[PDB]
Amino acid sequence: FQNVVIVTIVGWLVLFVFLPNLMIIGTSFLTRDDASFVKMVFTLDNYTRLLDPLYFEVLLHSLNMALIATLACLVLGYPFAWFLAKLPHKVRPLLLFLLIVPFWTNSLIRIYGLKIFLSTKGYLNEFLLWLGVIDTPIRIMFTPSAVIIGLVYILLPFMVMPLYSSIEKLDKPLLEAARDLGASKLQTFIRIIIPLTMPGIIAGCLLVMLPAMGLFYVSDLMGGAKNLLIGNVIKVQFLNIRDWPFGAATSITLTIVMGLMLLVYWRASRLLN
Amino acid sequence: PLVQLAGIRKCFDGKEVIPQLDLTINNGEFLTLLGPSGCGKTTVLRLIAGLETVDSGRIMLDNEDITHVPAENRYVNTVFQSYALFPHMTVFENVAFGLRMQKTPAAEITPRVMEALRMVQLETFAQRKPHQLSGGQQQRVAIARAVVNKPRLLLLDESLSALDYKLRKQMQNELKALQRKLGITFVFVTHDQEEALTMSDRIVVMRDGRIEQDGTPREIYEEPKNLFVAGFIGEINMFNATVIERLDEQRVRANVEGRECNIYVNFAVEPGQKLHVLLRPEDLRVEEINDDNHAEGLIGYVRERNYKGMTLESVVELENGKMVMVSEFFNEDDPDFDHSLDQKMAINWVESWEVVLA
Amino acid sequence: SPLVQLAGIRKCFDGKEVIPQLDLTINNGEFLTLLGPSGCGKTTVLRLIAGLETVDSGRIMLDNEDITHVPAENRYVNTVFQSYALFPHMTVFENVAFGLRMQKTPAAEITPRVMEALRMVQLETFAQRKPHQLSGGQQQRVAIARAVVNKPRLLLLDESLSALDYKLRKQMQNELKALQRKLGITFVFVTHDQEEALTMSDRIVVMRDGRIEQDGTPREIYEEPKNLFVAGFIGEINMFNATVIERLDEQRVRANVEGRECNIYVNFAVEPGQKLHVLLRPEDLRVEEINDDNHAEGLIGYVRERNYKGMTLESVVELENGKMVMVSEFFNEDDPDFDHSLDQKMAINWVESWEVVLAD
Amino acid sequence: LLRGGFMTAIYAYLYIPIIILIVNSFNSSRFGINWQGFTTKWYSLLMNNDSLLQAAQHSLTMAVFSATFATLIGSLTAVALYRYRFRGKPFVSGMLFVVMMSPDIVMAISLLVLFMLLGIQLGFWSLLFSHITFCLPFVVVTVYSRLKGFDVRMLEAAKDLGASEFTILRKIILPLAMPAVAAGWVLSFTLSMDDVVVSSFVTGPSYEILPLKIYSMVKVGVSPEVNALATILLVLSLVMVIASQLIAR
Repeated sequence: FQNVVIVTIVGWLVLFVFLPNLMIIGTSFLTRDDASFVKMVFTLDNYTRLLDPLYFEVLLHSLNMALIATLACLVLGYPFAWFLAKLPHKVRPLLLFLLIVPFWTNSLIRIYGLKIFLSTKGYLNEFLLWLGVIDTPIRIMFTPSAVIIGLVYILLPFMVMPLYSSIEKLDKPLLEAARDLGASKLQTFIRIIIPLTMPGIIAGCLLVMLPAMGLFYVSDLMGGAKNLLIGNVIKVQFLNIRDWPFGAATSITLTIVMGLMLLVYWRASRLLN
Repeated sequence: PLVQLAGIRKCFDGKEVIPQLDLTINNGEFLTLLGPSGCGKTTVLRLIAGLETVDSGRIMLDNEDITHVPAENRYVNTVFQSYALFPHMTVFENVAFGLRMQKTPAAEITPRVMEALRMVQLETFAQRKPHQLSGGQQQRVAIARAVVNKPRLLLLDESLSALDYKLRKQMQNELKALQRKLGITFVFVTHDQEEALTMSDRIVVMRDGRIEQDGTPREIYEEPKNLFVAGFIGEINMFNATVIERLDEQRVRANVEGRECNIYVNFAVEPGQKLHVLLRPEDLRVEEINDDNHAEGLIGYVRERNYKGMTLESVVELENGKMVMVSEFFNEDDPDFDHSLDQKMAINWVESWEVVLA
Repeated sequence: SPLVQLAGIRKCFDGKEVIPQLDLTINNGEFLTLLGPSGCGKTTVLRLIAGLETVDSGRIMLDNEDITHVPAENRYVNTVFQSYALFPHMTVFENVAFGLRMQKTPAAEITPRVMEALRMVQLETFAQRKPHQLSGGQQQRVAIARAVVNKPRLLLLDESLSALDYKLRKQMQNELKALQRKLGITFVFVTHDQEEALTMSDRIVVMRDGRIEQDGTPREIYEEPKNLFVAGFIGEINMFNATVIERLDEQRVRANVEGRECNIYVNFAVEPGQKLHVLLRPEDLRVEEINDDNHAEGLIGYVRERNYKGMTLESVVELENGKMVMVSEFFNEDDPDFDHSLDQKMAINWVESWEVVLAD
Repeated sequence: LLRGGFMTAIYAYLYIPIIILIVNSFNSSRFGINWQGFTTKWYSLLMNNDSLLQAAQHSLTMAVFSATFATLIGSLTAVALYRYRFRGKPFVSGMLFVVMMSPDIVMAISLLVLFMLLGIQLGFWSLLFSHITFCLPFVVVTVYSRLKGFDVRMLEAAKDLGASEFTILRKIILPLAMPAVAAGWVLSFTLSMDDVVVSSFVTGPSYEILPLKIYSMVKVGVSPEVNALATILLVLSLVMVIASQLIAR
């Protein structure tokens, strides 16, 4: 009873999470095979192909579209949590559950529905023209702008939940002390609230940025061929090209970003606690 | 005349907490507000500090109206019961926060902060986060943060509740000396009779947002105004007396707790009036009655002796069924008053050492 | 008759020996209190006695039965926690009856026992009321009632009345004393308060760093300490320095106490030039007022503080040397009111044979 | 007055795609761009469709099974962490926290290569393990956060009162954790039904699921039965969540 759960929970994570990742990291050392797809031959030919401008402009182009989505979520998410903590306690649980209910529909079906709504001849173009605000339909499809709209739409609920927990756990007399000492609201925001809730911001940025760099059906449906994400490239190299070692090399460029972000969470948390 | 509060009204969630309050605070004194838990003392403190606005009335500070002046422009600092201490700043920066926020030239900031820390004996802890200190050090840091801005009046909100019984006794004297050396008004809020009684020059007793009595500790302890105050502070004894007739301008004869003694009354009385006699436990004389001669005082009994070291207080249960709870001292003539259990006694007081109300 | 005998008990925790060695015996039918500073290891002893922890060595016997390795499910020992450790989803009735139901008590007897136990603590009305609707005093009453039902040989209290306010705590102190007299079993109490331990206990054991420092009656502890830690820990003391000149008689020794000569009472042998410790309590000092060269016998000092407590007046006198002496005076004698200034020069004496002289 | 406007705008942003699919379900136009009357032909076409119904059944079955197993394992792990004290608890907390903060494509590929190396056919079992594995951390966090709000010495007090380790679990710990387990069950159920990348990677052709069929059928053209299918699952999901709420209380 006492020891069974500890071994079992440790045995489950190791067998299913940590051990497969080390092979992925060690899968970029072998060569390419047309049979078992690998061969014991230490090589570094995979990496120099990353620096190719063809394969290097795509990586840079994906990061730009992922950062703007995270910032748009952060501009739209921190204020959203602030108004929720200033509401009666009897309505807070209901409103949180009303943010997860769109999830009862599959993610791939929600994007297709968004495509018809924003189409050129669809709504928001007939209605926006019918009540004169514009003179010609606004075309956003198959543009980098269209991709940003999709990333925000899917991943917005993943940022509100971490911020609400951090905001709700603040000490009310702590914020009140600055007002007495002589700090205004603007001054109170920059020098007290933000440093205290930094671990919440960092955690929320991790749950919206990294998943946004692997969603390939958003680019397939709304981006076109020129606007591709790392998720589209890796899927092709594994299921169609069947070049596993190169796909593993592309994935580490995404894991490296994880390591940089984790250090900031620990040092921001250690400085506060 | 420092702070004048005129006709202040306050409503909270539709419930009135401050019906109508008129209070004047002089300059350069230590004032303590006393009352039971949750009686609007915190509301009054927050109103003076500026975190809330009145629903009616006027507030005057130094003959300048500050009724609607925001919390940013007042020269009053407060030390909180939560010991607000920003956790991501060192002690130096914690003290210097107020100076930096007021746009002070940087050549004077360091000396002022360092002198303020030296005032409260915190020289060594210049750079230590507010999680490496003890409770007393936190108290000192909060006081130094409040008083570094040179305020015109310092507000304390239940300051030393969470510490032990010895550091508490040290810092009571430390605060009284800091107040005397600085020379500014101190306003203190506590639920303890000992601190308010032993630390103040004037005490205001509050109850449901109304002032019961305001005066020096001697007056409040010796000359209460009603039965609530006489019993809220210290320990009191309630004797029911019925006046029979008047002997002279000061003495009257009555039936107190089934017996007939002469009590001192300095106001007009008429026969048949029901009276109240109040007595402190130390204001009571007791003698054993081992022999059959039981007389000279209320009879009572002994139900429980709780000795305390320097003194010994014993509770006497009369024939009617009321506890009396006497207290005695250890003198040269009385080295030890060792009483047995269920032993008959005799109850007496000291002439003219009593207070009678109506 | 001894009831519990702790023989050669040793305890180690995380490589730090919290309890080096403890030998102790508890008699049957008394109120015992363990006193010491916060963090000395009283709670560890309490848990060890209850059975929630094991010793690295030694033996514990209860009524001539070794219960050192008997699990904490058959011992007749119950403990009351400070936060009341009450189950919130059950009722008061079920809270009380939990122990009975788990011991397979027949159903026809459970209800009367529960009802009488609640009546013994005056909680008749609140049988079917959930927790979180009860005040702190009610929660202590519920915890005591729950512990008492199983008829234990040892009821263990763990800082029971720390969270309550003043008047309710003072009332419940007498209530617990009366309840202990009514039941007839040994009560063991752990506390940090001085007057709280002094008020109720018929026997006090003071522990420091795992060792027992003193053990005896409250009078025996307040008046004859064996060393400075116990004397200063309980009550208030005035530490005085003295140098022995010569011995006068069988109970008087010439001495130089705090800068002047004085005759003190010493029973044990002493040699000239020796250093002794003179311990006095604030109420033991006799102090007059030197206004204009009047009653100038004794030490000379100045008043730096004065405290009015309503029933007595406490005074902090500063000697010429620089030592702070605490003096307490009472109004009960025939001086109704009096009050001192903040720079008066004052004289200090004391009544003979009321000293406590400590060597070394 | 301006506070409610911001709150409504975000909700309108998150619900308009949903509103479009229900109305387009009752539309008569095949493309669905405009409104050309009311009809119910799409419902009838969906009821006679077999592959779509099989895919929906498979998705629902996977969601139910994965939610039950994830809830059970996570609740047990959280109780173990709460009840016991040891040196490695922060370490275990870090493993769960890190595995939650993980990209989906990397997890998908790791399980893909793991299943390919061992030699296990891709299908029911592999998908089940993947969904439980990425559903565990949320359940653990929810139940542990609920449990940490109660005193832990309560268990020892019950122990002094005469309770075995097995009896404390059923009589005490469980009734205080039932709303968290049920809440962790609904949360696990929702995640296992909106995940696309792992399912699209770690599956085969023996077990066909709903995302893959719709993804294959989108390129040629999506008939409104999918619009009809989306609204059927929503009503069926609105009654499963309310059943969980009723049972726990």
